Amino acid sequence: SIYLEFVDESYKPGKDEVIAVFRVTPAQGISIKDAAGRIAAESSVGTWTTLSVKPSWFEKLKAKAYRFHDLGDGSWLVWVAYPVELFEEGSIPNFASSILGNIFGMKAIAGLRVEDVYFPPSYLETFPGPNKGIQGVREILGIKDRPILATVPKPKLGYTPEEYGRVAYEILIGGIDLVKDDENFASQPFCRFEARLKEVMKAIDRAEKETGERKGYLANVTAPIREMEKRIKLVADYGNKFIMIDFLTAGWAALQHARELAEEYDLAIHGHRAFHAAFTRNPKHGVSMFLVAKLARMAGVDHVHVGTPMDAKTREVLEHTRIVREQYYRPKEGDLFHLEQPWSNIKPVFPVASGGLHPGTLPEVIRVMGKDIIMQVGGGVLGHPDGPEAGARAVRQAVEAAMKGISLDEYAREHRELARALEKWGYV
Amino acid sequence: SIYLEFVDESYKPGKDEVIAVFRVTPAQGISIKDAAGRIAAESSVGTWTTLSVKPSWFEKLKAKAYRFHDLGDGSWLVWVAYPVELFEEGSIPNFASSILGNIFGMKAIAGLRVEDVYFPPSYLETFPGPNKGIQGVREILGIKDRPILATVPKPKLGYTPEEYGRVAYEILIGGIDLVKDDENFASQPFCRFEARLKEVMKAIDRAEKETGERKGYLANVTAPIREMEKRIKLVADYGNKFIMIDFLTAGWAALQHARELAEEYDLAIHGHRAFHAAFTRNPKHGVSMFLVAKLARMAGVDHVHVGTPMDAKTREVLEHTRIVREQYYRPKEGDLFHLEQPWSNIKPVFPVASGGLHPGTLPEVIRVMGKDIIMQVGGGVLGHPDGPEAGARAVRQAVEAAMKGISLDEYAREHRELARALEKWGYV
Ligand SMILES: [Ca+2]
Ligand SMILES: [Ca+2]
Repeated sequence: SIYLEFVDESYKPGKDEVIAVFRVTPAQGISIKDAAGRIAAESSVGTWTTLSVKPSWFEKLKAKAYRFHDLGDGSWLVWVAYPVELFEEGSIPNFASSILGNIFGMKAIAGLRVEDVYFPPSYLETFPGPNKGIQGVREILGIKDRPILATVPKPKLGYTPEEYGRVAYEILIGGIDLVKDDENFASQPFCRFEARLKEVMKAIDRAEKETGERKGYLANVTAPIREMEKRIKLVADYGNKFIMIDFLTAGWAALQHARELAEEYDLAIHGHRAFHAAFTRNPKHGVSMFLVAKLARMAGVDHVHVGTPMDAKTREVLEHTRIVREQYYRPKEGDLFHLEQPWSNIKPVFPVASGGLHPGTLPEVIRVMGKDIIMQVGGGVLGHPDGPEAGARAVRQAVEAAMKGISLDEYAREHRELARALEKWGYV
Repeated sequence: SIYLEFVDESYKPGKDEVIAVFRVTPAQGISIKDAAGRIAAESSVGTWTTLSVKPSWFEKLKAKAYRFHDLGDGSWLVWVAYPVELFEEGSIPNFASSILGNIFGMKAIAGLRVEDVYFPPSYLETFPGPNKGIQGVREILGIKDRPILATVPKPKLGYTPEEYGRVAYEILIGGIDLVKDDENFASQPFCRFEARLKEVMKAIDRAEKETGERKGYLANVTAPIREMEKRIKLVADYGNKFIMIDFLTAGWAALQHARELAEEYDLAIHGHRAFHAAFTRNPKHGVSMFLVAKLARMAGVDHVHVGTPMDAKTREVLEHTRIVREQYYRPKEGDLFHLEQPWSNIKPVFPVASGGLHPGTLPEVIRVMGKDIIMQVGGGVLGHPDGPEAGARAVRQAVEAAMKGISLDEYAREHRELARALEKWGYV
């Protein structure tokens, strides 16, 4: 009832307020209006009973639930408007402590999903966004139009530095553009970061000299802050242009710090989203992957995985790619789960596609997700009957057929490596 | 079927392997053994089809599901043993990328909850643990035996530095030991960190000089890394002994970095767990708060909130307090959801109790949770009919009755401030 003060369905936020859309399942006995005012109060200025010193900014900073949509299943969409003065400039941690913070554990709530957040220009521009973006990564690699290709070794762990370096050579030499560490590679004793990086950067130099094509390494710098700082400088000192960071397990502050060092050292960042599915799977509680991707783009990844691609989940993968690549995102008519979002001064991000992609499947992914993607094509490459070099060539020929508008069956007659890819795995 | 290679119910891990216990709900059509081998493979060395360079460490690094317990509801407990060479020394991010990483989003899994992880001594000792612990915080405050008391201002936001400083004075002057920022206080423009800290540290100096009692400020340094570093030094330069960090919204690497600066500057750390309920609420998917508390103690908080306290949730709050305070945690007989854990070389943590605590309720919380706690007693203090000074005195008298073994009704006859606390709120 003190919480009615935070609800106002006659309010109209301007374009200059932060807007959150929540999917709210009130606990038993709690009305949606009650739950919504508690969410608005807890994620902004709290409450007071008696005032022993005036807070001159309380009514100014207060958030308002101004709009309700009954989903007919026990949950509601609630829009909450937030004054921008609630948030510290350029700080993802402070944003998350408000809108992604205690509200998830309140007793009045049986489920709370944060679906999307609209950031106004004055707040959005306090964040750097990607250092390089799609166009800067294409320029690093010299790849004008086609999708870029990446491969993680198999197995993901178990190689000494010497062994890992020979594995990378075969991958790059046949046409893959980026060799990628897996998410749990860091600097374990069996393969320390520096000794591993030397062996891969020697493999890159050979492959560039023989192919004529630039190559890069998505080196995993996930680490406590001081160790990450050293590893980012070692990557830079070896002439590599990319770092990878597990931004949910190292954390948002680590990602924003890596983004500052990327500025200093002229690097691109691959953001790995490991841990996201602990809280992005349940449609009734947690954070949508859509919003995690939007925050990753603000914080400054240049690449981010959007999940796997007609049905509801494919529709949402398509919304993920739109929110990370577009300069002006607009929800389709009647879609209440996302908000309109201009991205003035924030470069687009490369969506990463992955999930058992073989040469046969690549044209359809490119037609559906567009050419501005990174495809991770591990199984298709390392599992080719003629070895990984031929495997990377098959993927490149498959991509070539898609760029040239040629049927795969037709292309796979003057192209040996691809021919056996279609033989072995077909159109999966 | 390649995944049978990671299951072995005849295996007996030594005391020197990391052990995880997962609650696994296989997807439709997937057997538990299949799901369990996929979890073990994905959280360790992955798989391979053909080998183009030998991984000399694959079979050595491989994790094994060695034990199954059917919960009779569609989910199983699965124990997985992990060689310690999988993990980078002292790195919570690398640990999380393995055991808290991609396994949550695998298609074979309909739910995956990480219930607990046993850390062997050789791995556990690569982490610093608390800088101060219970005993070091008691020595900072000069509080030998009783619970320590903390208060967050109301409202949690809206005060200028000048206004916030007068609010803190009244809190400390009447007997509260620690004034605490709320989780979303950082350095917003209406109340910047430095100007706020000056006003509170002047309030502390007055209160210590008038009461004779040491006081402290849990200053929220949650921020991008460079801003946090400056704020931790400003806290230290002003002679304050505490920092607070939202360790899930700033992230694990930020917490471990704050722990190194606390070493340098001789500070204690209050860890705020905002965001945890996005993934610790669902018993079928996510991470138990028990394990989050264990990782917080390893990473080095000195205080951590354990959630609110006979039934199942109270039992678990009691297990939370045991895992953060004990030197040798042992599950009760037949409890399969937790593992035995020695804490050699890791100081105990102060559990924090909170949740509408009034003077009437305090003795029961102290009898149930023990004297080695921090109680957050905001409403009881700021809402006292005679003002917050009297409110802090009522809480202290209530604590005094509990230490002295005196009934509250009896104590509240020669103690005015408390008398009205029992009048107003009673025994809630
Ligand atoms: Ca990825
Ligand atoms: Ca707390």
